[PDB]
Amino acid sequence: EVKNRLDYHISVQNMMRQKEQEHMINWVEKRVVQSISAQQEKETIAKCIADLKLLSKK
Amino acid sequence: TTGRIVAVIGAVVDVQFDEGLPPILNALEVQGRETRLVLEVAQHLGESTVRTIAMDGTEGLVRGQKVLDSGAPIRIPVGPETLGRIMNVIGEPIDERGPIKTKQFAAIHAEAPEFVEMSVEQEILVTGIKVVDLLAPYAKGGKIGLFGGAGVGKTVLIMELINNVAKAHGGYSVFAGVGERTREGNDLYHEMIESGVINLKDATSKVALVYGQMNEPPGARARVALTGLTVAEYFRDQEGQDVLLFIDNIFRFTQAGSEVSALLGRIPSAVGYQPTLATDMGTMQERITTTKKGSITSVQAIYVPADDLTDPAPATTFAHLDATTVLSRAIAELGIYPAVDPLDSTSRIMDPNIVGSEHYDVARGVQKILQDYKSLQDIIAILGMDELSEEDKLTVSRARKIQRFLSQPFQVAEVFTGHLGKLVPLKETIKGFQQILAGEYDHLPEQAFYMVGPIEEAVAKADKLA
Amino acid sequence: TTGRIVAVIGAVVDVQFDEGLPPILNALEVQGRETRLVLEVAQHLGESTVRTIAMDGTEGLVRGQKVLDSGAPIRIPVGPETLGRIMNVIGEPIDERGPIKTKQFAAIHAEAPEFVEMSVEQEILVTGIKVVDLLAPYAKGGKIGLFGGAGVGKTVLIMELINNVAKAHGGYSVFAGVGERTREGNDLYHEMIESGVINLKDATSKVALVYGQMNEPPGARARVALTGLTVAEYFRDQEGQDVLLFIDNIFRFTQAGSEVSALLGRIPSAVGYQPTLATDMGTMQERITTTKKGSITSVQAIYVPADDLTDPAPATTFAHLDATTVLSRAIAELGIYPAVDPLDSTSRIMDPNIVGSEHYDVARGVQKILQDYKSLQDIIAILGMDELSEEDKLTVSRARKIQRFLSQPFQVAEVFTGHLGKLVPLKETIKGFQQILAGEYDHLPEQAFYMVGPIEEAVAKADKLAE
Amino acid sequence: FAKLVRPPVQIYGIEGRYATALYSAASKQNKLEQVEKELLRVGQILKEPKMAASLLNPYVKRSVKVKSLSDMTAKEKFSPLTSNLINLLAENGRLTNTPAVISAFSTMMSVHRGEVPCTVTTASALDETTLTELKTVLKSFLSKGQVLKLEVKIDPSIMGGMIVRIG
Amino acid sequence: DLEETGRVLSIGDGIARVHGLRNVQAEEMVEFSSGLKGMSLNLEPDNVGVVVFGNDKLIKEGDIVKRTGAIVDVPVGEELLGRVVDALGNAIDGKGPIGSKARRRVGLKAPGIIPRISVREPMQTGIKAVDSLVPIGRGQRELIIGDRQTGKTSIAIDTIINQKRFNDGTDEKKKLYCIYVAIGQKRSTVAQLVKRLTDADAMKYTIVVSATASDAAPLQYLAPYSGCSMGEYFRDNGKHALIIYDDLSKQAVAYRQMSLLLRRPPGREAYPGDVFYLHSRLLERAAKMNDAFGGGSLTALPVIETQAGDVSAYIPTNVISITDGQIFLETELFYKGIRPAINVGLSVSRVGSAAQTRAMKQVAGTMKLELAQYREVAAFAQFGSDLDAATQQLLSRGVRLTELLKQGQYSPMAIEEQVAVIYAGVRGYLDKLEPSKITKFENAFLSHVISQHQALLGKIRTDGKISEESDAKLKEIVTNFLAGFEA
Amino acid sequence: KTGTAEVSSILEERILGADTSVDLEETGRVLSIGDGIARVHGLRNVQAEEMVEFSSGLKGMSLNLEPDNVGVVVFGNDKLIKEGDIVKRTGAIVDVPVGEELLGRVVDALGNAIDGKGPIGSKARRR
Amino acid sequence: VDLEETGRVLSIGDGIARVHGLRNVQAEEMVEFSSGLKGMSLNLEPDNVGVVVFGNDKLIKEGDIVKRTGAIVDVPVGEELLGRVVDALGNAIDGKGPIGSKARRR
Repeated sequence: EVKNRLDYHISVQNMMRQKEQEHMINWVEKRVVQSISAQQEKETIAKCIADLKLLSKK
Repeated sequence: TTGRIVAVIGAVVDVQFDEGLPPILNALEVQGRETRLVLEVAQHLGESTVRTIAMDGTEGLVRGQKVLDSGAPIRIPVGPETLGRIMNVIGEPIDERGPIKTKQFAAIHAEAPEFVEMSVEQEILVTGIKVVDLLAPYAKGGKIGLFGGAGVGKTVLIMELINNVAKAHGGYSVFAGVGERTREGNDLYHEMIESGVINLKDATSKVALVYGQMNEPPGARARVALTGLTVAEYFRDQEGQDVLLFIDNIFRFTQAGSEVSALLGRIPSAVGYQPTLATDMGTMQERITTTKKGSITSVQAIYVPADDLTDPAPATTFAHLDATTVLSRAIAELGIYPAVDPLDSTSRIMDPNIVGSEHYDVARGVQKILQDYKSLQDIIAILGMDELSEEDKLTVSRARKIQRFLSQPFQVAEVFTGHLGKLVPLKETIKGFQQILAGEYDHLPEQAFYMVGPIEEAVAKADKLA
Repeated sequence: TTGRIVAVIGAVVDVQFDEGLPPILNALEVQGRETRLVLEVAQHLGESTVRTIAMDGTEGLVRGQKVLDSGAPIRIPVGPETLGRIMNVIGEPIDERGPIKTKQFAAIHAEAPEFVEMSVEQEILVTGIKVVDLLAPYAKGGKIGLFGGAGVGKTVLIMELINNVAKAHGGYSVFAGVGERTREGNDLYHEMIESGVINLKDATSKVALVYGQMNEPPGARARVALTGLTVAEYFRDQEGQDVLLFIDNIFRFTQAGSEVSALLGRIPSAVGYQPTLATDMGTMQERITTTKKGSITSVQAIYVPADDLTDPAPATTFAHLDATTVLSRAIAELGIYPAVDPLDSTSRIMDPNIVGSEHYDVARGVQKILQDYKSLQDIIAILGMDELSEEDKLTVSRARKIQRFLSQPFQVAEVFTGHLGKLVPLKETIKGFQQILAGEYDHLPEQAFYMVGPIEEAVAKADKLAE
Repeated sequence: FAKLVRPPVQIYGIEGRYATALYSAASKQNKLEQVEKELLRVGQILKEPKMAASLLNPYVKRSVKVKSLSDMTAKEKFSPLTSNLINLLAENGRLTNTPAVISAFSTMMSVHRGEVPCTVTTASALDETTLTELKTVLKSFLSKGQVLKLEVKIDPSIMGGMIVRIG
Repeated sequence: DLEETGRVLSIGDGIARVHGLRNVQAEEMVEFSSGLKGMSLNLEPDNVGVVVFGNDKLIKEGDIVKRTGAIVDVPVGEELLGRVVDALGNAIDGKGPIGSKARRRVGLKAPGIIPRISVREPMQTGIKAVDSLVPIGRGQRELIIGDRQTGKTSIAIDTIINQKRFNDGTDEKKKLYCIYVAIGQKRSTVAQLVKRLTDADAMKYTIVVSATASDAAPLQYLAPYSGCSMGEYFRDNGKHALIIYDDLSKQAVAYRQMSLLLRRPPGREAYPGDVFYLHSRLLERAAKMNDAFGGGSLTALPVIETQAGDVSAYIPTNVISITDGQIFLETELFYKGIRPAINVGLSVSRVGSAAQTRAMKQVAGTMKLELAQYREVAAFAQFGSDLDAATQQLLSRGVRLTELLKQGQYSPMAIEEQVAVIYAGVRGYLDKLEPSKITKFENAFLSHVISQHQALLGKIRTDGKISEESDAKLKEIVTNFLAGFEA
Repeated sequence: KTGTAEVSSILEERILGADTSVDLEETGRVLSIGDGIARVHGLRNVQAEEMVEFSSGLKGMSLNLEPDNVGVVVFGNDKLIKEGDIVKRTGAIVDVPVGEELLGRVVDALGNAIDGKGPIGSKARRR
Repeated sequence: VDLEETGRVLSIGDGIARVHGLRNVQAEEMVEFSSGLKGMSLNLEPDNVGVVVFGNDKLIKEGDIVKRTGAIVDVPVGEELLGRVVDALGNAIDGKGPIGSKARRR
């Protein structure tokens, strides 16, 4: 009977945190996914590391 | 995007979408198809051409006739306002009170609940009907399969069930008229209207009727299964529900699967059967369940195909059956409405270790008694009663009381019964049988057990007499 | 030559050799293959492509991969050093004693002996098992088929022949476990060590073991037969030898064939059975013989899936057969071990001459009565019994005694039986039936005849039961 | 028969049924390019509806599939044995597909070799070239050169969604 | 970085003709775009016939199929003993992630004779009937053939449960890692099952590979091979693995369907036959290994669920011909309430003995036999027949024995109890008693002896072999107990 | 539709001017071979039901006159063949050695005394 | 040319005219043949039209022009067919000349 009280609160906080985590995540990511043309250089670093692939694969 | 009729051969329309590659099951609406000619993408053939299956008939099909991809499966209204609405498969009314007026829509495939979603060990749904509860105690979420007397008020019984439960526990209903005759859907229609379990002025229209009848192209009927599911899931999760899902007769759905199989160029299999028969089913069934969301409890009219079962499908179905209903003429013949046979009103989960012997043995005693009595019934059939041991005589009478005690009036068929119906609370029912079993009332009018609700009311009914 | 894997669609490895297209039956060695991956050329598909069969797994293959045609079939050591060695299909050890070193090498095909090359007439061999001899009076060097379902004591039975008989014949044997259920092949093996029928001290280990199991691709399974044949042919022709050729089970060969046919782009004809069912089999069976240089006495397990014989395959089989051992599920189920359908289990060489008339007649009388009885089963089945000619009643029982007498406990499978099994010198057998026929026993309980050896003893057994 | 060839590309059957003839034939005597170009011409010798009235209507008999010629080789200037591929398309009526055969063909020159390796973005940057994690990389700076980032990019995608996908 | 990719040449039917990547390895597991896997079975020149593990509603045409460049492996490791995974070896348990970060080729051959060894191992199930009457060791292929929760499934469960003691024991040399490859059993079905296992927490020594009813067929197909690989590991880590293949029948469907979808035709029973090869090869990997493999075993209890008892069916015939015996279960008995519902006339372990103790032999020899005869006189004698005393006895006794092997669902046991109670019956300690009360007797008896004569039991376990003294002690214990049972 | 002969070995020379079909009219070369099914290219004028003779020395019979090739039933095996053997017509449909010096013989199907006496006359030959 | 509304019989020898052209043709459309035969363009293939021939041929030969009627099949309706034997066109075979049913209905 002692356990029954406790684990409910834990479980609710756990599921609640995941339903925050997902909800914040999609909302943040769905808001801020814009600056790729503002900073091109995420594809310049693609071409940088990609040149260190195109050279450094073999 | 637009597509073109590139090929029409009957309701298999290969549409070349001339610029689209929407995944399979993406719903297409044909342009210039006033009537919603849904094509369901079936195969990506290559060439930006898909094999689609027209789910509406074919006519006037301009070569290259224009199709606009709806890009996802059919999204359909999902929302409580459907209870009281007969839609075709496509979710268009066919109750024709303009459209149906949800906003919450769903693409018509829904997916299985998964392990993590489960509610691991199932639960009996109880109706309060003696026969049900006792003999094939239903499981919430369970798929129960109705072999059963035709036009006997099968449906009525079902209405009564809806009444008993869906009222009782706040379950709702979805009816998927699979392979239904317009006539039969009509029959139901009024039956529901009449019954007022569809109420076209009240939300005591507790049933959304979704129809996927013969007269449709296969695809529609085939898909009406997914659709019906999709609604109930809406109610289930959203409306928290324990849904009663009537899919009646799923068999014809199955047929449709096979029908197309061929005409999907696919080999179906031996006995005609799509070889995927099981997966189709599996995937379907697995959507139907019990979870942490409620239950979608499935009351499935199930035809004994070709009165055979060898034919794989039902064989599979057995897995998909969990509590089994054969509604029975004999019982009916005995004038007993309930007309169910107990030895068929069983559950694969009806096992003692696996549910319980309170049912199983009290029943075994009962089933014993009746059958044993049947064993005597042949004996008696020759000999009369006289010869027997008195204990047998008693047991016969008891068996018979019990039997009679199963006769249960109908609320939904005062027209048939001239009675209100009844319900029986399970403990009380059982207790009842303990009494009869205990022989306690076997000095009472046996026919007072006839058509009553509580076993008390059978007792009561005895008394006024003697 | 080199070929490139152009398509591997399953173990049909479609190879294009650009470096000509040398004949069919060319073994190709796939280069870059961890397993030396033999492909047997099957078709020159046309245009520098052949369709070949992988018999081995198809691993790692990059479509293009070089195959260097070994240009001829699998060559394998053949000759005596294989005796006591456990070989794989690719005529390579699995004895796990390393190479075999008998330097006649062979392509696993060999072709049927000419008309002249046949030993023209074969003469009864025997085994001493009543039931066996009786119904199939063994032929020296014949191909004996065991129609038979699912190793139920089938396998035990075949063994039993091996035990009593394969032992009894001293000379070399070949055992081909085709599709063999490796576990039992282990057992058998271990037994041969145990028995000293295999000895890792001599190749006078009277059996060379060839196994071409069911964890193998069809290509292997199909071909191991040819292999086994090639070898026994070595012993026959070269070494004289009544090679006893155990095939368990030809069906898996066949099976292997049928399965591929589809894939062979062919029709996998009736029952799925390949069109060519006859020719492959036929030609193969025709390779088996008792030539004028000896015998390949072949006891050929025939799984008959669901035991249907009407089934083309068995239907064919019959053509090649010499003695048919038909196992009867119907019989078997009565717990009977022996399992045989007696009046199907036959040997063509039923003769008042060869089997002498004594056997022959006795047998014919027997055959008859059993056949008659058989008629009665049907009758009693439906008519209960009880109002029949009482002679029939007698026979019915007798038949059961006879039956029972035909039943023998197992001599190796005390593990199965809890008895030892026996052998019945043929005359005691002929006599045996003559005796039962004589009614000598037939005023007795029926019980004792069950699981017996010599008929006298059945009487003995009667006595103990007459209590 | 033959002792055929298929120089870089190789297009299997797939009308390469044909191709492979010329993949040794053009190839041999090394009229690859010569013929490649024969084909280029042909292309537009195609492009009118009229050349290939059998193409328009096969309902013209093989008269017209021998007057094909005079839609093509009778009609032709250049025709060494690019007339012969006619004679195949003719019986073997496949004229409407022929572009794809031509397409296939071109492989000659270095373009008889090539390929755009791509992870993301514009990567429609073609290659004809024959040595890689070499030329590629060099090219990868020609391409880095200027600017270059289109199609619709790394942003959604690998790179962008991917983290989402871990979720 | 088209230099690890190709475009879906055509897709329909979850049948991916895959364009490009001709670099492909035979048997390569590839990965499609969607996180969905496929396997490049068929190397056609211009495509790769790639079986889709999963679905193509989740795909569209031209989709990039990227090499995984990997031949099928499964994650392998022992933490899965304590996990339910999908076929890919991913926690459908969802507990956490697999501890298994070893991988192992799923396509590993069934080793040779010499790489194997016969059985002498015994294995227990706690099911009296089983361990006795089809006494099974380890390696052994034994077909469980049986119907709609006849406990059909149950049977495996109690067995697993039984191993708990062993997994609680030290029989490491016998430590049976159980793999229940669940084919076709819906999520719910599984849910119940798994749950039960959880409760029993046998799961600690258990993989449950679950390809439910729903599944993409290739998954279902694959799953056993997978399970198999995982178990081969254990076997090969000396251990004794028990794989319950549950059920290949369904697998067969899935495959067939797959074949047919591959347009590949079939044979007999419409069934393409290399499902035999499939399974045969699968099941060949069920074996009892030599010492090199740490003496390993993978005991296979395949399940094929009868329907119609048409063993006649090709697939059963097949399986029989593969197996080292079958436990045929009879439903009628089930309706009769009889679990185990067996017909052991139709159940055999042609092995048997590698798994046996004299304790057991000592009661069982007689019993098996007695039951045979008993059955025989069940079968011919009295039911509306004769009344010869002998046979009537055999029946009474027999009838008794019948109950005595009749075992509740959820009732695995210790062997010694079993030999004990069985012994009791064998030695006719209950003809003088009516059948129902045997059951009562047994429970009571059992708890009694457990209590006091745990000594004796202990010993009986210890020597593994009942002894004359013990017999007397036992006898006494029983007789008296019995005496108590009445009075 | 496809045509077997779109084997650009065939095509590949017909281009370059080929002649006498590409395998002859009265001879053919085995286009693909397997399984005693010689699809044989060429053989343009060739009787229906013609017995042909292979350059594997085998005989065959031109059962199938396909417009392109001849499905030739092989009176022998194809490990004994390699694709492109010249199959020369016999000009003739099968007749069989026939006679009455067969009386006392075991002959094979092709009427060759397999008895082991070996061949004999063939007074008749016969369709 | 008219493909849209006409075709040349691509192949015939079956009463199914695979029709070259026929490229706008509707589903279910009644067409009319160069044979005086009717057919209905059932199978709309991307390339040609399998036209079920509503009668029997040889009356056709290849390349025959099949012209759209551009109409889905109708039959007369009314009830003056009462007292009439008709063919399936809903048109006489009674050989009493024509019925009085001058409504038509698809």
